[PDB]
Amino acid sequence: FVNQHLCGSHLVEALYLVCGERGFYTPKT
Amino acid sequence: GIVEQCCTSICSLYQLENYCN
Repeated sequence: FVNQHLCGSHLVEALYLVCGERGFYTPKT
Repeated sequence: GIVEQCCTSICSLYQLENYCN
């Protein structure tokens, strides 16, 4: 996989796209 | 929590699946 972990911008982009532009982009740690 | 969780527990598919929000 790309397995480089995901934070802020990447994290949100990442799931958004796969299953996130359903709730996503405001991830409070 | 959950976000740092993705930022450190290799955040991939399964993550997304169990994260979908």
